[PDB]
Formats: sequence, C-alpha cells, structure tokens
Amino acid sequence: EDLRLHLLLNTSVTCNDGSPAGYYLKESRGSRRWLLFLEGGWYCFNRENCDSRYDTMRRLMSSRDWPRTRTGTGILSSQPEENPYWWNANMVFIPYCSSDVWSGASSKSEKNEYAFMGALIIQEVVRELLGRGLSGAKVLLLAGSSAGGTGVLLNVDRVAEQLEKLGYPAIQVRGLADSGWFLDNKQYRAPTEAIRRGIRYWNGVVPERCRRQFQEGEEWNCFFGYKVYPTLRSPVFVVQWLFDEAQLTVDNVHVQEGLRLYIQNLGRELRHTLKDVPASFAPACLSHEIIIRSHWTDVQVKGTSLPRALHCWDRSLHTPLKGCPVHLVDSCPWPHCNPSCPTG
Ligand SMILES: CSc1cccc(Sc2ccc3n[nH]c(=O)n3n2)c1
Ligand SMILES: *[C@@H]1O[C@H](CO)[C@@H](O)[C@H](O)[C@H]1NC(C)=O
Repeated sequence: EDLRLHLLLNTSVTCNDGSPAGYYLKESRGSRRWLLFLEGGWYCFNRENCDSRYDTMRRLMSSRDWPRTRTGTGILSSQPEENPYWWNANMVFIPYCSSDVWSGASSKSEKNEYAFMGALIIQEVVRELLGRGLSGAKVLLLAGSSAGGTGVLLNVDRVAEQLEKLGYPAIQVRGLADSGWFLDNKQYRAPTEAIRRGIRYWNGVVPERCRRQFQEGEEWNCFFGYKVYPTLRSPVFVVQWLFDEAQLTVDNVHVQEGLRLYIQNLGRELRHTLKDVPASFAPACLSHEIIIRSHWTDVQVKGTSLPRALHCWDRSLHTPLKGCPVHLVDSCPWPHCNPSCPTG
C-alpha cells in the first residue's frame, strides 16, 4: 500500500459533491521522473444520471470514503519485475471524482448541484506537487486509462503551459493515453450527444488549438483522439486495443456476416487513425485498459512489449532506433489474432 493520500490544500478544488479532491503519492528521492496517472470511470451528464452515479459509484464523485493508501500496480508499481519501464519514478495516482472526463471547470453553487472540476484538479495537483519535489523534475508523464486516457489528451498541453507560465520551462511534459482513443462511428444497432450535453453541464474545457478549429458548440469533437491529437504539441504515446470493449459497448455490440464485417471494419478504422501516430501500441485484442494492470508486461505487438515500447519512446525523445520500435499497431483483423492478448 505504497501511495499515500493527500487531499488538496486548496479545498475549493473539489470532487462532484464538494469534498476535497486529492492525489496519492509515492516519492522516489533519487528520481527526476514524475508519473501522474488519471483514473477513469465513465462520466455523468445531467442531474438524474449524476444522482444515480452518486448512489452506487460514490467513490467516483466524493473523497469522503477514500482510503489513506493505494497500492501502485502496473506502470505505477515500484518493483522492476512488474514495471520494467519506470519503476524508480515518483508515482502519483489522481482519483477521478469529477465525472467530466477530466474536462470540467465548474464549482458547486446555488445553481449547480455538483462541481465538475477535473481540469482544475489536475492543475491544482501539479501546483501542489511543485512544492513536494516536482520543481526538480526532468520529465512529467501525464498518463491515464479510459476516461483518464481521454483526460490526458485534453489536459497534457495545459499542464505544459502551466509549468511554462509558473517558470519551469525545463520540465518536459509528455502524455500517455491508454484506452481513451475512441471513434465517433456508426453503431452496430447517443455517445456524441451525451458528451455535447456533458460539456455544457460541466463547463467543459478542451485544448485551445482544437477549440479554435471546431469552434462554439462543436467542442465535443475534441474528445475524440484522432481529432484532438493532431492539435497537440506535447509528445503523446497512444495505447489502444483495436477492439476496445468500451468502444464496442457504445457501438451496441455484445458471429454472422454483418457483425463480422462491422468488427473487422472497426479494427481497420482504428488502425487507420493511428497510421500517422508515431508513438503508439495497438494490439488486435478485445479488452479494455492496460497500463495499471499487474500483467501489463505480457502483451506484445510484433514481439515488442508495451514497457519496451515506452522505453524506446524515452530514447527517441533524448531517426528510428535499431530494434527499439515505438510505433506498434497490429495488422491482423480479428480479436485475439495476436496470441499475447489478455485472456480474461
Ligand atoms: C461516449 S463518446 C466518448 C468519447 C471520448 C471519451 C469518452 S469518456 C469514456 C468512454 C468510454 C469509457 N470506458 N471506460 C471509461 O472510463 N470511459 N470513458 C466518451
Ligand atoms: C484555489 O483554486 C481556485 C480554483 O482553481 C482558484 O481560483 C483559487 O485562486 C485557489 N486558491 C488559492 C489560495 O490558490
């Protein structure tokens, strides 16, 4: 139970119910690398569905019941055997308690039953960590899974701008977006409408260059990785299963020719969106999330594991590297055509 809870000293930066947000921290005194991980867990987009979430998913809307510690797993593990990539880094787990895909900038008030402060939570965590050693960092990797992976895409450049404006231009900010790269595709039998409604409910904010492209009322576009990624300046590594279970869920998929063609076309479209993403890991598996699973080391694409690919990415950010690839996208067209896919 190696990561210790700190509730935010600025108690106006809150979870949905107005309780303070926070972060779990395990410092590594001999390290200038910082990993800030954004938890996922869907979202809620109106009073009624947020009230439902508060009844049965309250840890995602409140800190009142959070434990004092959490165990770092996968990329958050400090054990080299579990985390070949960054086992010696300073580790931060930021709980998702804003239900806004990390985009919100709205306080609880006379007119708002809930606070949606995901974007401000990240910025407040960063600011408070600067007093705890982040000021000496050489690399800040903002990582996240599921809604947290989309959160990376929405927030990585804002973290880079925050540190520049605070006078730390030497800290290299990078993103690792796991399982947050979705397609606004046709369903097999309204995802984009729920986000459009959510953005208004949350006062959601998107990266500036993406906002300027799509403009007022169209900011929902920036929640889709293939549209927001080209607008970003920070290096971002994209991890995405080609047949992501959450993508299939929103597509109303739960095998005859129509569905076979649908699934194959989904994998093809996902692969196509990653063709010009130089740092990516996209196995042909039906699964969801990878980076904080203890067995995250097991999956390989073209014989290369994700921890290896991430290490190769670090080297590339010091022309391609002999035997140390960073772009790893499966080409086989059906779930589990890659033998290293997770079993479940
Ligand atoms: C509904 S269109 C969309 C597009 C981009 C991000 C999101 S948010 C989301 C989507 C799927 C998922 N699975 N697990 C988890 O946390 N999430 N979060 C939604
Ligand atoms: C606390 O956070 C809010 C919202 O981000 C900010 O407006 C305010 O200035 C902060 N207070 C302090 C003392 O930093």
